[PDB]
Amino acid sequence: MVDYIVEYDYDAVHDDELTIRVGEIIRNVKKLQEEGWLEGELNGRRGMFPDNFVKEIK
Amino acid sequence: GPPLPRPRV
Repeated sequence: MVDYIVEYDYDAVHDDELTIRVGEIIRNVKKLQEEGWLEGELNGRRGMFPDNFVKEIK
Repeated sequence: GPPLPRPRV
């Protein structure tokens, strides 16, 4: 469930991270071993992104 | 506070 919304942009540094822009919706967000990051789907891709750059949806 | 990404691993 929990799809989140971007509030601050970010540019994927690491191969596995996403590039996100404010206002966008990330789907199927899942928590990971790593602290402070979340896994999601965007523009047909899954990647990690900072849990402190968005907000849950509900 | 313009967010900062917590470093990895």
